[PDB]
Amino acid sequence: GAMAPSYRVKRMDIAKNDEECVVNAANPRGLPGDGVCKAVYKKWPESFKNSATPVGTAKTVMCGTYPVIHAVGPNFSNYTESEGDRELAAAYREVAKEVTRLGVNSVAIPLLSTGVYSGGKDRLTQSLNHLFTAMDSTDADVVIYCRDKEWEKKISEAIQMRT
Ligand SMILES: [Cl-]
Ligand SMILES: [Cl-]
Ligand SMILES: [Cl-]
Repeated sequence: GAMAPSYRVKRMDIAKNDEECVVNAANPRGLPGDGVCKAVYKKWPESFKNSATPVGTAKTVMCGTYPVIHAVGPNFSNYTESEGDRELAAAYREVAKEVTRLGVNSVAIPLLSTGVYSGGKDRLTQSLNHLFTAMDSTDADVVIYCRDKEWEKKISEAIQMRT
């Protein structure tokens, strides 16, 4: 575990993270996809061997010795708000299990279902709170990666609120 487990946020490409493992915002079919998923595919293409997994689950594939945790959030274009919320919560609980099993002291994580899977809605608070519910009982240093300057401020404020 980390000596004093923390949350941090950085506004940069998760493919250039400084953590002991990465969470991919994956699609269920293990396809190269777009956004975070395409950057992850470019950086760790070996990690996409048998990475396909259902919505609401996470599957880890090693790139050399570096673990890539493929976490499949719901596409809110297809799910009801209620079912989508349940699957989004589940994907993050499966991430917490994998981070614990791997014995890492740190993990880089994007906000699941906040991009092309958002169904056109702002889900920063919804996705971040599900992230907190899952990861609060783990002792890894969590580093959240985002690309928008306003999101970086909003994520930083939500972290500091609990401190
Ligand atoms: Cl960058
Ligand atoms: Cl997304
Ligand atoms: Cl963002």
